Amino acid sequence: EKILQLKEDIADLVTKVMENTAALGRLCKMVESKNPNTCKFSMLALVPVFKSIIPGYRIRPLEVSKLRNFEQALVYNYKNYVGRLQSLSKTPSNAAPIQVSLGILATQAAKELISTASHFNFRTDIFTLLLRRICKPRISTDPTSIQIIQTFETLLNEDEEGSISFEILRIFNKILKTRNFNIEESVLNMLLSLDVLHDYDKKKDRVHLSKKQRKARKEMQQIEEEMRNAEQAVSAEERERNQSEILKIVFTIYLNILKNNAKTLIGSVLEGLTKFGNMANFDLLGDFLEVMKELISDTEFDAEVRKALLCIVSAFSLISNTQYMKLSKFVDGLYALLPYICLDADIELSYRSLRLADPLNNEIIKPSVNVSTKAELLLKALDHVFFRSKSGTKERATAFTKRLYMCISHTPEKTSIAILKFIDKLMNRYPEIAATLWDNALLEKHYCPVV
Amino acid sequence: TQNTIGNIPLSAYDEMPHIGYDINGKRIMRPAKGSALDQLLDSIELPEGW
Amino acid sequence: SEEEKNQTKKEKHSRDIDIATVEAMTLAHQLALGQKNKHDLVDEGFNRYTFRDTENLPDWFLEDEKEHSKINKPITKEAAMAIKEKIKAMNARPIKKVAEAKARKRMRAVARLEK
Repeated sequence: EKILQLKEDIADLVTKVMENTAALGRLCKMVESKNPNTCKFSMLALVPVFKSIIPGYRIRPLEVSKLRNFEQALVYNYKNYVGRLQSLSKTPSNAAPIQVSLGILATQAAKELISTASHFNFRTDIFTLLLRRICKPRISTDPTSIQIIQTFETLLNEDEEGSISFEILRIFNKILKTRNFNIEESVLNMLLSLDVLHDYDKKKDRVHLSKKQRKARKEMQQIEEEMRNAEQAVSAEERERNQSEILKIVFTIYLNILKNNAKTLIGSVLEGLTKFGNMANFDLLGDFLEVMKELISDTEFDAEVRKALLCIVSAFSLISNTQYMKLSKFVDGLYALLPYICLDADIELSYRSLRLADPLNNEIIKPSVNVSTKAELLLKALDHVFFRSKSGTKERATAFTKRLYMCISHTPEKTSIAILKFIDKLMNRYPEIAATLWDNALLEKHYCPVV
Repeated sequence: TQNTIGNIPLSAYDEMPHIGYDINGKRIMRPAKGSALDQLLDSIELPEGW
Repeated sequence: SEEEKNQTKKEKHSRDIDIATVEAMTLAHQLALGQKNKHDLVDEGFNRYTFRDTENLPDWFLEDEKEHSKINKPITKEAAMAIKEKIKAMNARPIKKVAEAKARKRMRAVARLEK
């Protein structure tokens, strides 16, 4: 029971530092090699120490109160701290279970740090130590992965000016350029979380001060007024710079996946290209749509059914997202596809294959390109034709009905319910037009007493 | 030179499947039909010696 | 993880390589269209300012040299076009700022009927 004595020694060191510079250096001397219990019981104990004691002003840019020996203490010891974390989580799957458990607890320590740290200039090391853990072809043995994805998502949801996001996605780009885009789709969901890109918008109780102290207070208020206005101007320029370079990073990540053509990733690629579209150069809107037309035409040489449905739904969602300012091959895309859609057995599939987490606010966040199976892709394509993005076309109303009735013969039950519910809405729009023969008695009592 | 069209604008041949003619008269065909993905990639992250 | 550190040696290289100025852009054109080859520029490279050490010297001296060591070479409009096409970023002209630009010009068209 040597562990108990070590626990109380480390506990005494915690009560020293929390309430002093040699003690923290001693705590970093604890974790070197060969002694796993000291390598794990103190490493997770230094986390609340750093959570309480880290000054968020970018420390290390080189009187009675020194504040220089204390800061060389914090920084120099933090180097070997994170450097130790580097050596810990670099261990591959073919290792000792002690070392592997040290790796899991090390990334747990790191992801706990990031929520409070990442302010000062020893952040990129921790960002590599978590993104290299996420960007792996096989995730089924790491319980931390889901939580690290969550922490990165929160990081990209508080980041207003874009400094954090740019410093993440530079490292992230390096990893995605060395490995030929073997990503797990949840990582493109954390790409969706970026709030940098989108906009979506007394007299009695006074402590008495001296005349020199009041004049000092007036001057300090005027300095702080300048700091408010200057930082407003700086961050307003920084937001523009970060949008300009992050969109370059984000799009090239996307289009290189659209080179490799991974069967699962395309849904999340077009999640991004429709959300973070309409904030590009506005010359690229015609270029994005011509890419969508190209990705339709690739499927016209013969899984691919999913891809072409994605292209249609994405295009209409793009133009329906153009909120500020004031489509043949896509409607004809549907009018050609409808045989191929109904001729496949894979219409209903939950789609929870390689994605671990359902990202953020899935009740509020409506994933307007990859909502569910493929049944809601037919529903949302048709909704994005006859209810969004005009294309009125009474002729196409009659044509789409006559193709849906040659699709009822090739449908599972739930899909045919939904299709007939849309035909109810087409009777609402265009007045012309357990069982098996349910409710067709209703609609065929809207041909004969109408026509 | 091997393309043999001078200080004329390349506004011409934008509607042709070839860029000019060369010595001993044969059709200098346009080399590739690139993807829309690659063209959009080269207008975000521009090539090295662009 | 070696390529993770070896590719960055090219990624940082191609930042000291990429054209930024009109003055570098013209010379890139003069290469691209056959006016000057490598051999011609190697002649032109020997300036008034060649054979100068730069690494041993203190910064307060070099920051006064480099300001005033720029030979005014002739430019073109053809180069200024492309360098304006190179610097223009993504959010330079979104839907928002286009709609806002028309919102400006409508107010101007109103202000000239206020008289």
